[PDB]
Amino acid sequence: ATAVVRCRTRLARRVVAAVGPDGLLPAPCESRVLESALALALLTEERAEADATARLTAYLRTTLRTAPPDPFQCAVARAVLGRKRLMFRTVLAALGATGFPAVPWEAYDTQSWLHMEMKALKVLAAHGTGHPDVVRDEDWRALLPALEPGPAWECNNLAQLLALLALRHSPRHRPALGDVLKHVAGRLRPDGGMPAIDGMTVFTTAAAGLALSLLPAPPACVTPMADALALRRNPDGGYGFHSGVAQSDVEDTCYVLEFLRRAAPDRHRTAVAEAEGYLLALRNPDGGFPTFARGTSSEIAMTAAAASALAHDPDRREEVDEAVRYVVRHQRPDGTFERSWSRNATNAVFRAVLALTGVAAHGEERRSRARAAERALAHLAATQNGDGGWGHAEAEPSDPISTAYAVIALARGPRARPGGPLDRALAYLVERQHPDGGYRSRPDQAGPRPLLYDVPALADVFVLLALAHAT
Ligand SMILES: CC(C)=CCC/C(C)=C\CC/C(C)=C\COP(=O)(O)OP(=O)(O)O
Ligand SMILES: [Mg+2]
Ligand SMILES: [Mg+2]
Repeated sequence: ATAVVRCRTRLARRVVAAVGPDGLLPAPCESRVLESALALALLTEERAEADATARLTAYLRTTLRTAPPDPFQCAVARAVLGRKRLMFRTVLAALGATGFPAVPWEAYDTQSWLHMEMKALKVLAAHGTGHPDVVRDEDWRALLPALEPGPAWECNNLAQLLALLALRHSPRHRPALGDVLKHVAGRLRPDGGMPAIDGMTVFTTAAAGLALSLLPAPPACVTPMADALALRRNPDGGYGFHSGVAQSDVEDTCYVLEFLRRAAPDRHRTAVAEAEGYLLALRNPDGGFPTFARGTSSEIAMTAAAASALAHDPDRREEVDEAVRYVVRHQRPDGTFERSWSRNATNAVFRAVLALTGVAAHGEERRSRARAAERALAHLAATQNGDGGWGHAEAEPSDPISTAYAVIALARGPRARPGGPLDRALAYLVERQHPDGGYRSRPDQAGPRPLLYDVPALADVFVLLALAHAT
């Protein structure tokens, strides 16, 4: 057929091959400078795990020299080798690089993940400013999961590392420190670094399952993939980003729900209904959806994702319509929406356009939604790079993941024409395919925002999702 279909075919073979017999696509996270630096600081202060601290030191020096991250992580690394503003400043102050914020202690009180990180930073600031008496027993109590053996609580190495840097100041918690330092030291990757998270296999398996389910003839492996996801659902009916993550989130749950609706709607009928229930219980009064917890602010990409995921059930048409109306209201004067968990402009455009064009609509609302979708697709056309791709921002060089999101959106516009934006984007993706069938991309996932972390398995998965939508 076409060079695009040949590309799609080679990539689908690669993704299918990567799925294991347990139904999961492995999705390890690369080493990250922030967690590596905090681990070095911790092990160094405790005079522990000499072999690991030397590997961490060499990892940080190499990375700073060859592939330096953002300026904040660079400053963290240099400090150890030699609300977000509150958190990041307090991290640097704990490492001796700047002064502690002169804020009331209540400034630190607040994710269950963010809550633990901010309590740990509160303790570090109390001790660092010479006021250890300020720390209350409820502050220490929040940190107790960091003393449990095994992988980090919620697969979150930042939260455990900060908690342990705080807890090593408390005499009544130190008996438990030795054992957990051994398992922290045991997490180093082959390059000597500490990954941000244990992995992202639930998110990655769900997105890949969805992409495979959009192919003309989905592979047999979608069934064990669907099985592997459904048996990992949390009690509230939602999904976390990796095995062992108790805090469900809207983004993971929408990808799982979208996948199960296509590949296993009867086999996994109860998980499907529980995932819809999870989303509906989170819905905010304004018709939007938060990321984790009701009462926190609606977000555009989460609202669009939930609109599309719920649209399958005609019984939910009223909540879907209110979510799409929310998307229309929040479009910016230049046709864009607003980032978040992705650091590129194209992620929220792709979610918004799918919501604006999937939910069938007629009359005035059809015209309102069509105008919004056109402005967003026009923003993509206006910002497309000369090589046919998109970057993280309008003046950034193209990358396959940012381009994949734009392709998914453009596949909802008018048909590709020779030399048009969608045609040129697909040619860009065809040209970036590696001999082994895969894609390498700058990562787009952030957390804590805006700090990037790198799960390389996602590049293949999102490019396949784009090619499955566009063909
Ligand atoms: C599934 C995925 C694509 C959605 C992104 C959110 C997801 C559930 C994981 C984020 C990664 C996290 C473990 C690192 C800290 O992020 P953080 O949540 O603490 O970041 P924040 O402080 O800015 O809120
Ligand atoms: Mg956080
Ligand atoms: Mg975190």
